[PDB]
Amino acid sequence: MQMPRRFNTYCPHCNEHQEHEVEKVRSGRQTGMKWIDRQRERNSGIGNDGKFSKVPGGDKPTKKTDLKYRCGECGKAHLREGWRAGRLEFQE
Amino acid sequence: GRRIQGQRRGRGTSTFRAPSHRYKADLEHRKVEDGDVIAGTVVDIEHDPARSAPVAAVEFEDGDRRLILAPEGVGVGDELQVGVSAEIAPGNTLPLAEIPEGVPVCNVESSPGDGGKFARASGVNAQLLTHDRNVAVVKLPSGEMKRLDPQCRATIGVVAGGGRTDKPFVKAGNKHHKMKARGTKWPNVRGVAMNAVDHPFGGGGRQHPGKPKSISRNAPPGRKVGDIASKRTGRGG
Amino acid sequence: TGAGTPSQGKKNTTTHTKCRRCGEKSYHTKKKVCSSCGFGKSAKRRDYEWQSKAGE
Amino acid sequence: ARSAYSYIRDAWENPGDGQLAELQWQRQQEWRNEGAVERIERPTRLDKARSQGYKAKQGVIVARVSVRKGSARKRRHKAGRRSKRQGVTRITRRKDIQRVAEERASRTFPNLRVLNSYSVGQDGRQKWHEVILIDPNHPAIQNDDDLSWICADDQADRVFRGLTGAGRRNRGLSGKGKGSEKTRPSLRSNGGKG
RNA sequence: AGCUUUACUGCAGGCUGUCGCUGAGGACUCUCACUCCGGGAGGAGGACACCGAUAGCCGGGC
RNA sequence: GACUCGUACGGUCACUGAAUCCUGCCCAGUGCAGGUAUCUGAACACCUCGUACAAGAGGACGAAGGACCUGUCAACGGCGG
RNA sequence: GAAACAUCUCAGUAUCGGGAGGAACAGAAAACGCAACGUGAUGUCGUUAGUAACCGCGAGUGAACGCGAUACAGCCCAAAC
Ligand SMILES: [Cl-]
Ligand SMILES: [Cl-]
Ligand SMILES: [Cl-]
Ligand SMILES: [Cl-]
Ligand SMILES: [K+]
Ligand SMILES: [Mg+2]
Ligand SMILES: [Mg+2]
Ligand SMILES: [Mg+2]
Ligand SMILES: [Mg+2]
Ligand SMILES: [Mg+2]
Ligand SMILES: [Mg+2]
Ligand SMILES: [Mg+2]
Ligand SMILES: [Mg+2]
Ligand SMILES: [Mg+2]
Ligand SMILES: [Mg+2]
Ligand SMILES: [Mg+2]
Ligand SMILES: [Mg+2]
Ligand SMILES: [Mg+2]
Ligand SMILES: [Mg+2]
Ligand SMILES: [Mg+2]
Ligand SMILES: [Mg+2]
Ligand SMILES: [Mg+2]
Ligand SMILES: [Mg+2]
Ligand SMILES: [Mg+2]
Ligand code: NA
Ligand code: NA
Ligand code: NA
Ligand code: NA
Ligand code: NA
Ligand code: NA
Ligand code: NA
Ligand code: NA
Ligand code: NA
Ligand code: NA
Ligand code: NA
Repeated sequence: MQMPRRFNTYCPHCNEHQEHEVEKVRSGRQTGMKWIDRQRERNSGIGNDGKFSKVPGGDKPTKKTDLKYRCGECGKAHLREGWRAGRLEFQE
Repeated sequence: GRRIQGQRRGRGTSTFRAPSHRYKADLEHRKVEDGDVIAGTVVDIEHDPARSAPVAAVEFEDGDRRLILAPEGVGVGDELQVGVSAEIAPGNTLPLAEIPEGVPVCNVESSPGDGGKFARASGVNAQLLTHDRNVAVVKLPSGEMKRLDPQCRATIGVVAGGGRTDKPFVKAGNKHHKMKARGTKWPNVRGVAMNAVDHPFGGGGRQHPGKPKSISRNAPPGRKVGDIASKRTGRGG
Repeated sequence: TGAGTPSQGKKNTTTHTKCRRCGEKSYHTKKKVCSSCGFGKSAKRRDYEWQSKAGE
Repeated sequence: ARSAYSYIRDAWENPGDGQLAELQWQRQQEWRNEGAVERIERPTRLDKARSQGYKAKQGVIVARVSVRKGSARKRRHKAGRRSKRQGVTRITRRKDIQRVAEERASRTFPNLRVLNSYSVGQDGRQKWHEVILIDPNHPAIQNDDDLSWICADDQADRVFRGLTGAGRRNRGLSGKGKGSEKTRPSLRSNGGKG
């Protein structure tokens, strides 16, 4: 479906309707310093490594909407539920 | 499965060993401080069980009695010589350096003093080609050009018993008897005729290899069978 | 040839014999080792924990 | 002022630089051609020896023991083993090479008891340790107020029971507080969890 | 349970880089460790190889 | 340590299975092997960022191997609509 | 066992190798860390507690400091001279 790059709507922060801008959440890079990263190194040795020996799952036929709503005045973004959509394009 | 035959071999049990206790003499060149003054007389010509070829008994000036890798034409009475100054005739042993190029040689040393390594089977012979203050080029019986120290000693002539391979064994019984004098398990069963458990080629409803016969060099023993690291197979092309 | 009764006939070889060290007829006169006490193999006496129940 | 010893010790703080370095590059050549256990008249590292209990006296012996380097020389499994126990290569022994040397030496001298040991270098494939042993039966020692303790019956085979210095350290008994819950008073008493 | 394989996961083994042993003056010389031949004298080789450690690949041989 | 008191007229690994007349075509896939501009290719050391250090992120170089190319069927096998 | 199974669990158990004693081992802090103006070698018992901690964060696994007791004990070299 098509979707407006910008539009009016409720900003949970300002607590009043304002022009938000919609962006697609870009994957944040990892530091490899989280506990899970440590436990991987720690708990991996000879033979099968248990949970650490598993591999990537699969894909759903369609993914849900992963968007960021940015307030046009305070610049503070907010998240919303997503909806299944084969393709999402922004208008303007 | 079970270790394949090639694996039982390594263990060195009876079945796979050579009846050493029945072998005559570890044929190796004599040693001479220097000078070359050494020489002995051929006393007899015997049959060497280990090589199915004749070997000559010799008594040296210093009363030393030993068997020698005999070239062709060496008869009793003959006088052989072993040293830097040894004459250039068949039977004599001397460093490649002193041997004239173009002369057929047998029982050549790899490293000077090792007592002989190359060319020692029935009728084979190496070939001295190039001389140098550094390297002596010998063309081994396999057709390969071997670069050797001109100090490596070797015997003049070709090994005795040549042509032994010309007559077929004709019957299993003749192989049997020969085989019994070597470190070899005989007869031979083809993998393809065994059970899957016993060999990578075993199994199936009919006899055939279950994979391509050409195995990788990096293959582990137990799986390395068939055509080992073949650069090619067949006769065509 | 049956592996049974008929193959019993050739059994006239002597192996295990009265042991000089423990007195048991376990000395293999061909091996020169006692299967019971270990005489011939071990200076110490042949003994294993599995000769009785674990908690005993 | 600095003692003579201090110089011997200061030299070994860096066995790869200076004279000691050249010394080693030489000695090993002969050590390599020696046996597994070679009794030696004088300790190579006098300061260290003296420091560990050594005394130029009767009943006090010294021997250099050679032990191979690396992980455990292990045989791969010949029966069912879950992936965790299928290891061979990375498995290592729980006794450090130095404790292995102390044992191999003591076995060479069935009448003596291990007092201590110290390292004397290593080449590319082996490590050498000099072990100080003591004759618990020589009166020269039964009367030594600084060593007669090693004569008591309960000090018999002390190395094979890990009562040695490197023994106790290797048993993880160094700390008297945190981290020694499973080690003191004994590994076997703690259910072999240390 | 035995057996198979491009089933899952691992383990040997082979190949290969790297670190240590290990030294003098991206290609090169040397000799002194180390290796090998030699009865020895000495010869070949040589900081490689072997061995220890690690990394990538192959890996139903298990 | 066996082979081996052995040395290519050797002995290892496989297939076929006396003699006689013969043994066509296929290298695409798989296997083995050789080559390789370029691509891909780990760890150590090295460069940048980060941290008074460190974890960590990135770069440069690039082995075997793979991509790609070639050889090979008395190599696995194939010889149709 | 985990209602399969690979980490985990059974378990540092079974079993194996080496060795001491009448008991062994431990032991006079590079401790503790109820953080203190505090405790004061070490075993062990009761408790702390199925707590903290671990774990396909599944099934399961699992201490310590302290406290109350038992018994009490503190010393010898290396080196300086
Ligand atoms: Cl989206
Ligand atoms: Cl033959
Ligand atoms: Cl002892
Ligand atoms: Cl307290
Ligand atoms: K299990
Ligand atoms: Mg693992
Ligand atoms: Mg021989
Ligand atoms: Mg033939
Ligand atoms: Mg035979
Ligand atoms: Mg056959
Ligand atoms: Mg059959
Ligand atoms: Mg198989
Ligand atoms: Mg057939
Ligand atoms: Mg067939
Ligand atoms: Mg039967
Ligand atoms: Mg106790
Ligand atoms: Mg089954
Ligand atoms: Mg040698
Ligand atoms: Mg299997
Ligand atoms: Mg047939
Ligand atoms: Mg279960
Ligand atoms: Mg479950
Ligand atoms: Mg547990
Ligand atoms: Mg604590
Ligand atoms: Na851990
Ligand atoms: Na088959
Ligand atoms: Na002893
Ligand atoms: Na532990
Ligand atoms: Na079965
Ligand atoms: Na093809
Ligand atoms: Na091909
Ligand atoms: Na179950
Ligand atoms: Na099951
Ligand atoms: Na787990
Ligand atoms: Na309190």
